[PDB]
Amino acid sequence: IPASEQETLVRPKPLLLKLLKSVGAQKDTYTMKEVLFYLGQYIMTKRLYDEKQQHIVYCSNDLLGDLFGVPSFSVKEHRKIYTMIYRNLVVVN
Amino acid sequence: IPASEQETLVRPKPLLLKLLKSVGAQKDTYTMKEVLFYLGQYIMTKRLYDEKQQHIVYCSNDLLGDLFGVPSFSVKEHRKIYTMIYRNLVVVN
Ligand SMILES: C[C@@H](c1ccc(Cl)cc1)n1cnc(-c2ccccc2)c1-c1c(C(=O)Nc2cccnc2N2CCC(N3CCCOC3=O)CC2)[nH]c2cc(Cl)ccc12
Ligand SMILES: C[C@@H](c1ccc(Cl)cc1)n1cnc(-c2ccccc2)c1-c1c(C(=O)Nc2cccnc2N2CCC(N3CCCOC3=O)CC2)[nH]c2cc(Cl)ccc12
Repeated sequence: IPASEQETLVRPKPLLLKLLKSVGAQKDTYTMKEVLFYLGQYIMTKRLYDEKQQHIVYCSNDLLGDLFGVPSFSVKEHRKIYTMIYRNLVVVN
Repeated sequence: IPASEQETLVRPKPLLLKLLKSVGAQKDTYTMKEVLFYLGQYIMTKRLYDEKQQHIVYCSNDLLGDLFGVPSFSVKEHRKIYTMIYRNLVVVN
């Protein structure tokens, strides 16, 4: 399917869903951009980014660290982030 | 996104949508498989397939012929069919 005519939906696993809904999300399926929107909000509101180095997220004491399995990560490393998110998506076949 | 965790939706243009709804479809977005399900039904119910050569669809006197722009096509030629369907999908970006 041509990328222009195509809408792609993902279904977060229970823990990611609870996180997304904790910042105002209502539904069960999302585009990746929508998941990123809410994850961005979560990070901002819990002030997980380092004020001095605003590209590193420190999440070791937060549920995000559980979901992602790392104590911290760089927002500049997109593919790593997508990988971490994919681990929290329901296989729908 | 891993293909297993991914649901892809398309939005039929007005004429295809009217065709899909003419055979029981209710919604505005569909997976490709869902569009194919309803197109298959349309073809069966209007008996557009050739009883003697059941792989050729004759649609020149039908709205399907307008949508697809051909007087007939083979069901064995999948990529041609997908191409014809893509012309009837709303670009959603
Ligand atoms: C391109 C984007 C990103 C997308 C995809 C990927 Cl893979 C990576 C980055 N981005 C860039 N900086 C952050 C990001 C970075 C740090 C903390 C939070 C979000 C993000 C981000 C968003 C997001 O929706 N961003 C966004 C989208 C559109 C416009 N503007 C955006 N940003 C708002 C906060 C803004 N910001 C950052 C801290 C300093 O002040 C400030 O205004 C910096 C600009 N969502 C995320 C989810 C996670 Cl897990 C991690 C990072 C993000
Ligand atoms: C794999 C499939 C197809 C998919 C994708 C693509 Cl690209 C091409 C073929 N298929 C194969 N034969 C026809 C197809 C062929 C001719 C007429 C109508 C549908 C179709 C079909 C379906 C569909 O959903 N098929 C289907 C799906 C699942 C199980 N069984 C299925 N079929 C029911 C009618 C069945 N059949 C055909 C006539 C003789 O009696 C009979 O029982 C032959 C078996 N939808 C369509 C839409 C269009 Cl525009 C054109 C053809 C089809």
